[PDB]
Amino acid sequence: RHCVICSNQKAVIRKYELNVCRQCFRENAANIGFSKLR
Amino acid sequence: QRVLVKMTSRNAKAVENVMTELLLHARNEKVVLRGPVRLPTRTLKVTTRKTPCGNGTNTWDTYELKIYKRLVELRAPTELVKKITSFPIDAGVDVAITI
Amino acid sequence: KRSRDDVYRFFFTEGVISCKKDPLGTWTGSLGGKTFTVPSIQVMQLMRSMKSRGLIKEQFAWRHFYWFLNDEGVEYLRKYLFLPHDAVPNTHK
Amino acid sequence: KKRMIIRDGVFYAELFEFLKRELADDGFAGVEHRVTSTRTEIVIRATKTREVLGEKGRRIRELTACLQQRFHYKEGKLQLFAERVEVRGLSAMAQAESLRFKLLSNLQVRRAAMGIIRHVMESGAKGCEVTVGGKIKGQRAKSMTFRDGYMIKSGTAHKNFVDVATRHCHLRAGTLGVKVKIMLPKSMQNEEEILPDVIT
Amino acid sequence: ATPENLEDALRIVLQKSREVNGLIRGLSEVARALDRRTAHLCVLAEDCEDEEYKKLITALAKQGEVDLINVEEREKLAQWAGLTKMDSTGELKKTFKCSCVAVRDFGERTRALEFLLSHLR
Amino acid sequence: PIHRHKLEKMRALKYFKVTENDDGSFKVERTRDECPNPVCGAGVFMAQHKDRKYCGKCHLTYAA
RNA sequence: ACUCAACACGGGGAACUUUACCAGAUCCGGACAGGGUGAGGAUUGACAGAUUGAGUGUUCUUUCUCGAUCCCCUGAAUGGUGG
Repeated sequence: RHCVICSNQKAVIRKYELNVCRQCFRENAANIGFSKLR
Repeated sequence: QRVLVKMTSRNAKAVENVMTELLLHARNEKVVLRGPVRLPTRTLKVTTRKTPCGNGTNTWDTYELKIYKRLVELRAPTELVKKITSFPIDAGVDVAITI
Repeated sequence: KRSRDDVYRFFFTEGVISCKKDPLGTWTGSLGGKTFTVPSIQVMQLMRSMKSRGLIKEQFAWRHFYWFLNDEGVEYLRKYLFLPHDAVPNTHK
Repeated sequence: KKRMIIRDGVFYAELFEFLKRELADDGFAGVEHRVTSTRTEIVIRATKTREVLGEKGRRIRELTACLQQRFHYKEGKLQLFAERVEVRGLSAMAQAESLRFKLLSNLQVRRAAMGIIRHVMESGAKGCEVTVGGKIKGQRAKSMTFRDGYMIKSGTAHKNFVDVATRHCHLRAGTLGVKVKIMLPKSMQNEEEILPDVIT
Repeated sequence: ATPENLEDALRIVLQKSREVNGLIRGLSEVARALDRRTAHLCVLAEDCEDEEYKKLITALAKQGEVDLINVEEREKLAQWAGLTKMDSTGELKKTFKCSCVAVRDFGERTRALEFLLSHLR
Repeated sequence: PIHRHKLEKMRALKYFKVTENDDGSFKVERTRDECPNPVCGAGVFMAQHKDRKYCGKCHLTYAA
């Protein structure tokens, strides 16, 4: 497909649960409310 | 018919301030209150590669959300429901329903 | 192009301006309610031309552009229209 | 719902990023938002609330207007407020900004960091840390540590207490990194994992 | 009105029309436009020597009953309109010599003055 | 030293399409051939090419 | 990328897209006119004809549609999956 927070279209696009945050990796680009505890 | 209130939120201790506290106002005060126990809590689980390159040990993560759906039931308020749903303002993603 | 005419109006009585960066057209505005139809690329070009003259101030987040019109920018804009004004930002409030 | 929570995440992200870039060196802590039913308060945490507002009032309505024009919001469904955060010391991001300013002014790393440390540890903080990696030489990528009081990285509980900030400074020869932590003296879980007390 | 206030009140609406979008400029642009009568006044430079220019534009203006006024020169006309590019010595950098300027708009005291003429019709 | 496509064209009109129909005794008529049913009015005129005519702006099939 | 901390790894199950690379064409993004061309300009858009894989309107001829932004010379520039 294509991405909306980059225009790269490569370095892999997440479209799981209707979000993109893997053309800007979510570890760097957090505050989506996710956490790791386990 | 009978009006129900589902409150859906990411976080506990937002919904708590809604159900327990602000249902006291509707408890026998203007309508009758039938408490069940709230609906099953979904997880949204996502799996993200830590490494930004092909050299690591090919590591991954487990990220999880809680989805709290807090259901309590009433017996047919009409026009009174305006009060009920104006009570919480205390957090974002507090949404309420009327049948 | 006659396209650029519409965007010369779009600066005025809309305050801060906003655009998305795309190589393919799409209407930049929403708030103004003017409902000009222009490709985004053209809009961007004009925003940039008069950014280079120090008239406009640029700010940017993610992929989106938001262009604020400075005191200087306002002054220029009023003359280019002819139409004097009480300064675009401060009229709205 | 599933989608609600995600989209709320998106909104917060975009908002937070816009401000944290383009409005800076005001002692910006962050933002917080909540609904009041068909209106969203969106308070803006700053040490200096005057720049947030503007003395011509242009700033606050610019920032409202940018949000409106993006998301199709209108007045009376959207609002922006200011909030006075006392003690810039207890805000990671705020200290981070002031430190960044010192470094871009081309002042000494040591002297700069010592300012932050003095400020923080005066207000009664448990500890702080300033880890400035990057150039200071050439030819290294040298890392300098400054560590003060005490700080925990144990458990997952630490993350709640300790707020953190990472920022960049951009100088000749290239990037300089900056990081600030600061363990608060006041818990945000109201919990400690050490010292059993005896009430006498 | 005074003879001053004729050429002057002519000049002001020209100046205004230029700096807003109230003016039409250009040969084939004006002619075609007078036919649908966007213009509500015209000004016609007699110094333009072009064949059947000075003739026919009066006719076309009468045919649609758009007011027309005639002036001495296209140079004079151009710099009444206001156009003049300023070098540091105050000597003009470039001069357009403008013909074919038909004006849609009018101010109030020009409209008043225009009914003191009533030319062409 | 070849740049292939793109060059200066210098083309189109001079003072041609000078005015509408000349007048002041009777009307004498245009330079070219008429356009029936334009949508931009009859100030547009049609090509002479292959016994076909064509409107370069309203894009009609009409012939002579 | 190359003992381990290479080698169903670069969320990399890629055919046109993605694309670095190859076979060809195009754009202005070269913005910014401060030194020049307004009308009729190097132009915007255009049927046919031609151009060429591409009746595609880039181009060239024809003729039409033209804002004068596009266009001319320098400086300046921005963009990049280039090291």
